[PDB]
Amino acid sequence: NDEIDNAKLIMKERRFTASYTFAKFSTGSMLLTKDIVGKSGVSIKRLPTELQRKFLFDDVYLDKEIEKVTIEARKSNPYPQISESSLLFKDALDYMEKTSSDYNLWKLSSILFDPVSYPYKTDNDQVKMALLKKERHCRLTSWIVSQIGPEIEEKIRNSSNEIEQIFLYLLLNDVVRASKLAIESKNGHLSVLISYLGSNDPRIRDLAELQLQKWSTGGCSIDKNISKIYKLLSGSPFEGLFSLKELESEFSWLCLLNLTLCYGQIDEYSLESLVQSHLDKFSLPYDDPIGVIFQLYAANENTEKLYKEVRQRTNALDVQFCWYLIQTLRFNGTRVFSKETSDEATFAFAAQLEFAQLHGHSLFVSCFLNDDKAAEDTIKRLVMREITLLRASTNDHILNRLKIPSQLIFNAQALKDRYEGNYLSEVQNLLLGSSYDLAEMAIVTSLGPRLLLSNNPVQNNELKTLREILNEFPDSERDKWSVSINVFEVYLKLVLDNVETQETIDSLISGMKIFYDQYKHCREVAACCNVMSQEIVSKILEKNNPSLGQPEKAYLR
Amino acid sequence: HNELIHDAVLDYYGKRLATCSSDKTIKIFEVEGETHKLIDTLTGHEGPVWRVDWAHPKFGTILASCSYDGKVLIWKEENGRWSQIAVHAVHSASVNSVQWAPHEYGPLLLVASSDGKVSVVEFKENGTTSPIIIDAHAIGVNSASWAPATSRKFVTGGADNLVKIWKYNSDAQTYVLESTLEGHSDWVRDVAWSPTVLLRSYLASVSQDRTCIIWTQDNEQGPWKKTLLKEEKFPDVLWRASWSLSGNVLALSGGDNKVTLWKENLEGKWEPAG
Repeated sequence: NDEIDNAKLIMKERRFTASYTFAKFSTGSMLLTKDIVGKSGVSIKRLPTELQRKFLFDDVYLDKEIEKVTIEARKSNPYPQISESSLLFKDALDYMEKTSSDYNLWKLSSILFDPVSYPYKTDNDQVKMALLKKERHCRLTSWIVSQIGPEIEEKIRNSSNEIEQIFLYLLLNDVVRASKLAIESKNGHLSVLISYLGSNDPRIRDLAELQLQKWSTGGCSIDKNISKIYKLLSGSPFEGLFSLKELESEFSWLCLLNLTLCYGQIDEYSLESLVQSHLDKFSLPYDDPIGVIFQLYAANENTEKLYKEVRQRTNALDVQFCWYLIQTLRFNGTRVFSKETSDEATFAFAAQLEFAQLHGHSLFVSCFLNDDKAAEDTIKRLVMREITLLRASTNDHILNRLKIPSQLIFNAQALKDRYEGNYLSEVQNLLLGSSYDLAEMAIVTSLGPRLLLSNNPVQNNELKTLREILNEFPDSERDKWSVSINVFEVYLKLVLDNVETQETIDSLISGMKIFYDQYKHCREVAACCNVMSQEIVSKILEKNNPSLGQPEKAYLR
Repeated sequence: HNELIHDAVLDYYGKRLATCSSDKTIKIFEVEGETHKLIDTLTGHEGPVWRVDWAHPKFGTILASCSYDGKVLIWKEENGRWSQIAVHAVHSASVNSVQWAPHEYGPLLLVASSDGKVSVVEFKENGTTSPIIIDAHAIGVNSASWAPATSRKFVTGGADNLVKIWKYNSDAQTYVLESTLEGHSDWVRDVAWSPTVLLRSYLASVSQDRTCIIWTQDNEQGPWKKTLLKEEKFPDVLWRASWSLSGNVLALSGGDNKVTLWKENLEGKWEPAG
């Protein structure tokens, strides 16, 4: 009761309230959100993962992304970077589910954001180059055609004009079938016209144009779909005298992209310019993810600007995906992209990978900071922070074997196992471990009252087999000895052989005096120097003041 | 039941949850799942013990904890049997913060109290606690914390509403007053410098008028842009907060027992994350 009002007036000096909460971050970046009922009085919360792809949880998919990458031994900093990302978007099409426009999204970038080429050389350069774009076009139009699959098949089933069915067959790219239905309407001359298609040529455009115009200055009544057949024939599906807006209220904008790439000339233009003229005509959403693929194939030329803007408008692509495009196509160079686009998307992606406790995969991503200090601090920090997450795989442990100096990660390891609660065997693993490359000062101060466990000849000669390593490795941090570790040269040759002082005894009383200073925090380590003294000078009549009273140095009396 | 906890920080390796409560004990629940196992009850302090802070290893781990009384007891393991090494008892009001430095700077313990003082409690192997006192505010300093962004500062936030960037000189092993920021009607409770691994640093000025003003810099020396997390008077006086090491999720605790995790999207403006 007394406690209640006490803590009230205390916490109103403090200007705290009687209900309080905190949650703070830790070594795997996770929360300790106080709730009041626990015996730790926290509920350790997972911070939500903003990246939840089911094929990150394969570590061989970490390894596929290392192999489509040329790893760069970098010369501003020793830590790994990437010289060349030729990263494929076909490396997740074997771990992904295969139904989803997540699969079609990632496939669309497999035709566009990774190359497509024709295998063997055709004789002229203009022809060679056209057959890369024609090969890319075979896959691409398959894609366009596949995805307008249901909407066209729905209207096949439904009641339709005869010429509305010929037009819809042609949308799924069927030519013979369309001719055969032309044949059935008793129209032979028409069926000739359906069997130009799949092909345009320049003379039929001028005749198709001349005939639509004959109609205008002609009488009344026309069919619309018949007018559509001549729009294909004019070579010009939208860029003729009529523009098709009857199929963006009934069909998609993708149903429009089929019309340019198949009857809006068949790659006598480049792809890139065709899809760009087709953005300008029809606004391809900034909100569909498969939409934005088209848009940054259209704006290949100066990608960076339109990419920043639409990354705010499409969040049904994940932060993985946004990062992937900058990586692949910046060391290929086809998309203008700064370094700092890659540096912002690296931080972001790596940071979500960390919230899933995928820090191996985080490491690999933070390597694609190709600003020099940025992959100094990030690589350093992420290894020194967590060790067991980076030995959780062998592929993890390869990324520390990579261009990282054993050295970093053993330095993380034994920094961790340096406590005071296990500390005899793991302060040995700074010296035995040798990433600190001599650091046995704290082994002096961890072998004070740990010669009080047993004295036997190779526990005696353990302090002359980690003290010969004093000189095998040159003086490094905390080091330069052979007064305080000329104690244990001659502690051996004292208690073995009765000695008339060889004057390394005279180094060792000084060394015990140095050792009294050092206690590095433990109960007694500055009175264990007495123990080791009063063990041994006492091999001449010599009494000297301790390292108290006279039996604390010598054991003569 | 556990009495009202006021901090429970974890190790640098993520093991020893230090629940320092209004029972005057820091209960070291060394974490193995839900077997947060009580390895020591740290009886010493004479009022409600508010903050813990662990040092990163280089010697062990040294827990430094602070309390109402004025005692920051320098807890260190001797084979897990924790005791004070020494006592830093210099502070005559309720001590706010305790907070260990990276070992780029040294083992420098940064202690502030709302008696006005901020001591750079420089530590040594001979088990001494060495204060380099400045008085940064005079209605009290309610936090002080370092600035290990890529450098070398501590920021103060206190009771006179000022937020003073103490940037480096080390002319004495205390830093000089670079600038002074202002924009609150009530006490800057917590100054949460971003411990990011990139050039940008932010500073969530978590306050008692409940304006969590994140002054957004785009660099070390950059502009102090008023782009508040919460741009209103959010319910109950806002308690302690930190920035993620990587991901920049402002874990803005309330006093309303919700922690508004509010990640960053690139424009220096803030959208939810739980």
